[PDB]
Amino acid sequence: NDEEAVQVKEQSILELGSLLAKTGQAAELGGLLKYVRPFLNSISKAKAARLVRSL
Repeated sequence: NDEEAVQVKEQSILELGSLLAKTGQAAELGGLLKYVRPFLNSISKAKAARLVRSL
């Protein structure tokens, strides 16, 4: 279903954000929170707020 695609997409956001945190990227990782702005509206505010606090 779509929930699994959102789950693997979120773990791909933690994965790509982890690799960008390992490579020492600042503008890309800082702009990723602005890039995932429309994606956070497709799910609840709990996982969105937890992702904003995590990143």
